[PDB]
Amino acid sequence: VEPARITLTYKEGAPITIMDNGNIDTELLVGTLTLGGYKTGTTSTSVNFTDAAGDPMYLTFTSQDGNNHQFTTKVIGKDSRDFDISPKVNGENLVGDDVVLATGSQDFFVRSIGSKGGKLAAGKYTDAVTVTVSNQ
Amino acid sequence: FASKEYGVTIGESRIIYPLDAAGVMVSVKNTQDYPVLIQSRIYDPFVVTPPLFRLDAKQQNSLRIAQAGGVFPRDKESLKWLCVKGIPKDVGVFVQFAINNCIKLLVRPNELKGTPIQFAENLSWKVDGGKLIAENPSPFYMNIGELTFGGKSIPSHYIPPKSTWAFDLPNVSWRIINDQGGLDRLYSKNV
Repeated sequence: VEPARITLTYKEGAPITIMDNGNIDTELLVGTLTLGGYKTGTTSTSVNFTDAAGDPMYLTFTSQDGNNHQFTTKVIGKDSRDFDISPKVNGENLVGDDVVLATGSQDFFVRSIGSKGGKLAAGKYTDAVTVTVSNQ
Repeated sequence: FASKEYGVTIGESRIIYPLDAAGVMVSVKNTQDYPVLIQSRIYDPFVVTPPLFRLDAKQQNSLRIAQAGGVFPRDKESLKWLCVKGIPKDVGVFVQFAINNCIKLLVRPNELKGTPIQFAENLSWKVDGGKLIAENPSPFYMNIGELTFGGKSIPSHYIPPKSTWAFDLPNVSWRIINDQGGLDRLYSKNV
Protein backbone atom coordinates (compact mmCIF):
# COMPACT_ATOMS: atom_id res chain seq x y z
CA VAL A 1 0.00 0.00 0.00
CA GLU A 2 0.85 3.55 -0.77
CA PRO A 3 2.11 5.91 2.02
CA ALA A 4 0.89 9.47 2.28
CA ARG A 5 4.01 11.55 2.21
CA ILE A 6 3.75 15.31 2.41
CA THR A 7 6.74 17.68 2.24
CA LEU A 8 7.04 21.47 2.32
CA THR A 9 10.15 23.62 1.49
CA TYR A 10 10.10 27.34 2.33
CA LYS A 11 12.56 29.63 0.45
CA GLU A 12 12.94 33.13 1.89
CA GLY A 13 12.47 36.05 -0.46
CA ALA A 14 14.54 39.27 -0.63
CA PRO A 15 14.92 41.51 2.37
CA ILE A 16 12.07 43.89 3.04
CA THR A 17 12.65 47.59 3.74
CA ILE A 18 10.02 50.08 5.08
CA MET A 19 9.95 53.18 2.94
CA ASP A 20 10.09 56.89 3.99
CA ASN A 21 6.30 57.08 4.80
CA GLY A 22 6.18 53.90 6.87
CA ASN A 23 4.65 51.41 4.42
CA ILE A 24 6.08 48.24 2.99
CA ASP A 25 5.60 47.74 -0.75
CA THR A 26 2.67 45.71 -1.93
CA GLU A 27 2.94 42.55 -3.93
CA LEU A 28 6.44 41.79 -2.47
CA LEU A 29 7.54 38.17 -2.71
CA VAL A 30 7.98 37.37 1.00
CA GLY A 31 9.00 33.81 0.12
CA THR A 32 8.13 30.69 -1.92
CA LEU A 33 6.52 27.48 -0.60
CA THR A 34 6.96 24.27 -2.47
CA LEU A 35 4.46 21.55 -1.50
CA GLY A 36 5.31 18.01 -2.41
CA GLY A 37 4.73 14.34 -1.98
CA TYR A 38 0.97 14.36 -2.64
CA LYS A 39 -0.51 12.00 -5.16
CA THR A 40 -1.46 13.32 -8.57
CA GLY A 41 -5.12 14.48 -8.53
CA THR A 42 -4.77 16.36 -5.20
CA THR A 43 -6.68 19.66 -5.65
CA SER A 44 -6.08 23.22 -4.47
CA THR A 45 -9.14 23.12 -2.23
CA SER A 46 -7.67 20.25 -0.31
CA VAL A 47 -4.75 22.40 0.99
CA ASN A 48 -5.48 24.93 3.77
CA PHE A 49 -2.82 27.25 5.26
CA THR A 50 -3.98 28.44 8.70
CA ASP A 51 -2.67 30.77 11.43
CA ALA A 52 -3.76 32.08 14.88
CA ALA A 53 -5.05 35.36 13.56
CA GLY A 54 -7.45 33.29 11.35
CA ASP A 55 -8.30 36.20 9.01
CA PRO A 56 -9.97 34.51 6.00
CA MET A 57 -7.84 34.51 2.83
CA TYR A 58 -4.68 36.06 4.53
CA LEU A 59 -1.71 35.10 6.69
CA THR A 60 -1.01 37.76 9.26
CA PHE A 61 2.51 38.74 10.40
CA THR A 62 2.96 40.43 13.77
CA SER A 63 5.75 42.45 15.34
CA GLN A 64 7.69 41.02 18.29
CA ASP A 65 8.30 44.32 20.17
CA GLY A 66 4.84 44.32 21.85
CA ASN A 67 3.25 47.11 19.79
CA ASN A 68 1.16 44.65 17.72
CA HIS A 69 2.22 46.08 14.27
CA GLN A 70 0.67 43.71 11.67
CA PHE A 71 0.67 43.18 7.92
CA THR A 72 -1.13 40.59 5.75
CA THR A 73 -0.03 38.37 2.92
CA LYS A 74 -1.78 36.18 0.40
CA VAL A 75 -0.78 32.80 -0.87
CA ILE A 76 -1.09 32.26 -4.64
CA GLY A 77 0.18 30.20 -7.44
CA LYS A 78 -0.18 29.41 -11.18
CA ASP A 79 -1.73 26.35 -12.84
CA SER A 80 -0.59 24.71 -16.02
CA ARG A 81 -2.29 27.22 -18.32
CA ASP A 82 -1.26 30.26 -16.26
CA PHE A 83 -4.52 30.90 -14.40
CA ASP A 84 -3.85 32.46 -10.95
CA ILE A 85 -4.89 29.86 -8.35
CA SER A 86 -4.63 29.70 -4.59
CA PRO A 87 -4.96 27.20 -1.76
CA LYS A 88 -7.43 27.87 1.07
CA VAL A 89 -5.90 30.28 3.59
CA ASN A 90 -7.86 30.22 6.87
CA GLY A 91 -10.59 28.32 5.14
CA GLU A 92 -11.15 30.43 2.03
CA ASN A 93 -9.55 30.92 -1.47
CA LEU A 94 -8.58 34.46 -2.52
CA VAL A 95 -8.29 33.81 -6.31
CA GLY A 96 -9.04 31.18 -9.00
CA ASP A 97 -11.34 28.15 -9.39
CA ASP A 98 -10.47 24.80 -7.69
CA VAL A 99 -7.76 23.08 -9.73
CA VAL A 100 -5.72 19.90 -9.71
CA LEU A 101 -2.21 20.65 -8.33
CA ALA A 102 0.79 20.29 -10.58
CA THR A 103 2.33 16.79 -10.69
CA GLY A 104 5.01 16.02 -8.14
CA SER A 105 5.16 19.45 -6.47
CA GLN A 106 3.41 22.89 -6.54
CA ASP A 107 5.00 26.27 -5.79
CA PHE A 108 2.96 28.90 -3.93
CA PHE A 109 4.10 32.51 -3.51
CA VAL A 110 3.60 34.37 -0.26
CA ARG A 111 2.99 37.95 -1.29
CA SER A 112 2.62 41.13 0.74
CA ILE A 113 -0.66 43.00 0.75
CA GLY A 114 -0.43 45.72 3.32
CA SER A 115 -1.15 46.75 6.79
CA LYS A 116 -4.80 47.66 7.64
CA GLY A 117 -3.57 49.74 10.62
CA GLY A 118 -0.52 51.00 8.78
CA LYS A 119 2.51 52.64 9.97
CA LEU A 120 4.79 49.62 10.42
CA ALA A 121 8.05 49.81 12.43
CA ALA A 122 11.37 48.25 11.72
CA GLY A 123 12.01 44.96 13.41
CA LYS A 124 11.04 41.29 13.39
CA TYR A 125 7.59 40.03 12.40
CA THR A 126 6.45 36.49 12.72
CA ASP A 127 3.78 33.96 11.90
CA ALA A 128 3.27 30.28 12.66
CA VAL A 129 1.46 28.61 9.83
CA THR A 130 -0.14 25.13 9.65
CA VAL A 131 -0.51 23.56 6.25
CA THR A 132 -3.29 20.92 6.22
CA VAL A 133 -3.51 18.61 3.27
CA SER A 134 -6.51 16.42 2.85
CA ASN A 135 -5.33 13.48 0.74
CA GLN A 136 -7.69 11.86 -1.70
CA PHE B 1 18.10 32.80 0.37
CA ALA B 2 17.70 30.42 3.32
CA SER B 3 15.27 27.44 3.04
CA LYS B 4 13.64 25.30 5.74
CA GLU B 5 12.30 21.72 5.15
CA TYR B 6 9.27 20.09 6.68
CA GLY B 7 7.83 16.57 6.17
CA VAL B 8 5.45 14.02 7.84
CA THR B 9 4.82 10.57 6.29
CA ILE B 10 1.90 8.29 7.21
CA GLY B 11 2.56 4.64 6.24
CA GLU B 12 -0.75 4.43 4.38
CA SER B 13 -2.98 6.88 2.47
CA ARG B 14 -6.32 5.60 3.79
CA ILE B 15 -7.45 3.44 6.67
CA ILE B 16 -10.17 0.98 6.08
CA TYR B 17 -11.47 0.42 9.62
CA PRO B 18 -13.59 -2.73 10.04
CA LEU B 19 -16.71 -1.61 11.95
CA ASP B 20 -16.43 -2.73 15.63
CA ALA B 21 -12.82 -4.01 15.34
CA ALA B 22 -10.72 -3.32 18.51
CA GLY B 23 -8.32 -1.11 16.60
CA VAL B 24 -5.85 -0.72 13.78
CA MET B 25 -2.23 0.43 13.76
CA VAL B 26 -0.78 3.15 11.51
CA SER B 27 2.87 4.16 11.26
CA VAL B 28 4.12 7.94 11.33
CA LYS B 29 7.64 8.85 10.25
CA ASN B 30 9.44 12.08 11.01
CA THR B 31 11.50 12.33 7.87
CA GLN B 32 13.32 15.47 8.96
CA ASP B 33 16.57 16.22 10.77
CA TYR B 34 15.01 17.75 13.88
CA PRO B 35 12.62 16.24 16.46
CA VAL B 36 8.88 16.99 16.35
CA LEU B 37 5.79 16.46 18.56
CA ILE B 38 3.28 14.43 16.53
CA GLN B 39 -0.27 15.62 17.22
CA SER B 40 -2.94 13.27 15.95
CA ARG B 41 -6.69 14.03 15.76
CA ILE B 42 -9.80 12.63 14.20
CA TYR B 43 -12.35 14.92 12.49
CA ASP B 44 -15.08 11.17 20.05
CA PRO B 45 -16.11 7.71 18.93
CA PHE B 46 -12.42 7.02 17.77
CA VAL B 47 -9.34 7.53 19.89
CA VAL B 48 -5.88 7.89 18.55
CA THR B 49 -3.19 6.80 20.96
CA PRO B 50 -0.93 8.59 21.77
CA PRO B 51 -2.59 11.92 20.83
CA LEU B 52 0.67 13.80 21.25
CA PHE B 53 4.24 12.37 21.54
CA ARG B 54 7.82 13.25 20.71
CA LEU B 55 9.19 11.62 17.51
CA ASP B 56 12.93 12.13 17.11
CA ALA B 57 14.64 13.07 13.81
CA LYS B 58 14.37 10.30 11.21
CA GLN B 59 12.34 8.00 13.54
CA GLN B 60 9.08 6.10 13.00
CA ASN B 61 6.49 5.09 15.59
CA SER B 62 2.98 3.57 15.51
CA LEU B 63 -0.40 5.09 16.38
CA ARG B 64 -3.32 2.94 17.53
CA ILE B 65 -6.76 4.07 16.18
CA ALA B 66 -9.52 2.48 18.16
CA GLN B 67 -13.32 2.57 18.01
CA ALA B 68 -14.28 3.38 21.60
CA GLY B 69 -17.98 4.03 21.48
CA GLY B 70 -19.86 5.42 18.50
CA VAL B 71 -22.77 3.64 16.85
CA PHE B 72 -22.65 3.95 13.02
CA PRO B 73 -24.79 2.75 10.04
CA ARG B 74 -24.94 -1.19 9.17
CA ASP B 75 -25.91 -0.95 5.37
CA LYS B 76 -23.30 1.82 4.23
CA GLU B 77 -19.58 3.07 4.86
CA SER B 78 -18.89 6.17 7.04
CA LEU B 79 -16.07 8.61 6.74
CA LYS B 80 -13.81 10.35 9.16
CA TRP B 81 -10.37 11.96 8.75
CA LEU B 82 -7.17 11.09 10.71
CA CYS B 83 -4.88 14.18 10.77
CA VAL B 84 -1.27 13.95 11.84
CA LYS B 85 0.59 17.17 12.54
CA GLY B 86 4.37 17.49 13.03
CA ILE B 87 5.06 20.40 15.41
CA PRO B 88 8.75 21.56 15.01
CA LYS B 89 14.58 50.14 8.11
CA ASP B 90 14.59 46.34 7.74
CA VAL B 91 11.37 44.27 8.33
CA GLY B 92 12.72 40.78 9.12
CA VAL B 93 10.12 38.07 8.48
CA PHE B 94 10.34 34.76 10.27
CA VAL B 95 7.77 32.15 9.51
CA GLN B 96 7.56 28.65 10.93
CA PHE B 97 5.40 25.96 9.27
CA ALA B 98 3.88 22.72 10.42
CA ILE B 99 2.45 20.01 8.15
CA ASN B 100 -0.92 18.46 9.14
CA ASN B 101 -1.18 15.33 6.96
CA CYS B 102 -4.77 14.09 6.71
CA ILE B 103 -6.10 10.77 5.43
CA LYS B 104 -9.40 9.09 5.06
CA LEU B 105 -10.60 6.79 7.84
CA LEU B 106 -13.29 4.79 6.17
CA VAL B 107 -15.46 2.82 8.61
CA ARG B 108 -16.62 -0.21 6.77
CA PRO B 109 -19.07 -2.92 7.86
CA ASN B 110 -17.67 -6.51 7.36
CA GLU B 111 -20.98 -7.81 5.92
CA LEU B 112 -21.12 -5.54 2.80
CA LYS B 113 -20.58 -7.60 -0.46
CA GLY B 114 -17.36 -6.87 -2.54
CA THR B 115 -15.08 -3.73 -2.43
CA PRO B 116 -15.21 -0.24 -4.10
CA ILE B 117 -13.54 -1.21 -7.43
CA GLN B 118 -16.28 -3.82 -8.09
CA PHE B 119 -18.70 -0.90 -8.26
CA ALA B 120 -16.54 1.81 -9.81
CA GLU B 121 -18.34 1.48 -13.15
CA ASN B 122 -21.80 1.95 -11.53
CA LEU B 123 -21.43 5.77 -11.18
CA SER B 124 -24.10 7.57 -13.26
CA TRP B 125 -23.89 11.13 -14.46
CA LYS B 126 -26.18 14.08 -15.25
CA VAL B 127 -25.67 17.76 -16.03
CA ASP B 128 -27.93 20.16 -14.09
CA GLY B 129 -27.88 23.76 -12.61
CA GLY B 130 -24.61 24.42 -14.40
CA LYS B 131 -23.11 21.30 -12.69
CA LEU B 132 -21.93 17.73 -13.39
CA ILE B 133 -23.60 15.44 -10.84
CA ALA B 134 -22.43 11.84 -10.05
CA GLU B 135 -24.79 9.36 -8.38
CA ASN B 136 -23.37 6.54 -6.24
CA PRO B 137 -25.71 3.69 -5.63
CA SER B 138 -23.04 1.59 -3.85
CA PRO B 139 -22.54 1.40 -0.11
CA PHE B 140 -18.97 2.61 -0.45
CA TYR B 141 -17.31 5.99 -0.86
CA MET B 142 -16.10 6.21 -4.48
CA ASN B 143 -12.97 8.18 -3.96
CA ILE B 144 -12.47 9.54 -7.49
CA GLY B 145 -8.77 10.28 -8.05
CA GLU B 146 -8.99 11.47 -11.62
CA LEU B 147 -11.92 12.98 -13.42
CA THR B 148 -12.45 14.48 -16.85
CA PHE B 149 -15.34 15.81 -18.90
CA GLY B 150 -15.20 16.79 -22.51
CA GLY B 151 -11.57 15.76 -22.09
CA LYS B 152 -10.84 18.56 -19.59
CA SER B 153 -9.54 17.86 -16.12
CA ILE B 154 -12.02 18.42 -13.28
CA PRO B 155 -10.83 18.59 -9.67
CA SER B 156 -12.15 15.39 -8.10
CA HIS B 157 -13.94 14.57 -4.87
CA TYR B 158 -15.45 11.47 -3.35
CA ILE B 159 -18.99 10.46 -4.09
CA PRO B 160 -20.68 9.41 -0.86
CA PRO B 161 -22.46 6.09 -0.42
CA LYS B 162 -26.06 5.95 -1.80
CA SER B 163 -25.66 9.59 -2.72
CA THR B 164 -24.36 12.30 -5.02
CA TRP B 165 -21.81 14.97 -5.48
CA ALA B 166 -21.77 17.95 -7.88
CA PHE B 167 -18.90 19.28 -9.95
CA ASP B 168 -18.44 22.61 -11.61
CA LEU B 169 -18.30 22.38 -15.44
CA PRO B 170 -14.86 23.15 -16.95
CA ASN B 171 -18.37 12.47 -22.14
CA VAL B 172 -17.14 11.71 -18.52
CA SER B 173 -14.09 9.68 -17.60
CA TRP B 174 -13.01 8.71 -14.08
CA ARG B 175 -10.70 6.52 -12.06
CA ILE B 176 -11.39 5.68 -8.40
CA ILE B 177 -8.55 5.18 -5.86
CA ASN B 178 -8.63 1.64 -4.54
CA ASP B 179 -8.21 0.35 -1.03
CA GLN B 180 -4.37 0.09 -1.35
CA GLY B 181 -4.23 3.75 -2.51
CA GLY B 182 -3.50 2.93 -6.15
CA LEU B 183 -5.33 4.41 -9.15
CA ASP B 184 -8.02 2.02 -10.49
CA ARG B 185 -9.10 1.42 -14.10
CA LEU B 186 -10.50 4.09 -16.38
CA TYR B 187 -14.35 4.18 -16.93
CA SER B 188 -16.15 6.41 -19.44
CA LYS B 189 -19.80 7.38 -20.02
CA ASN B 190 -21.86 9.80 -21.98
CA VAL B 191 -24.03 11.89 -19.63
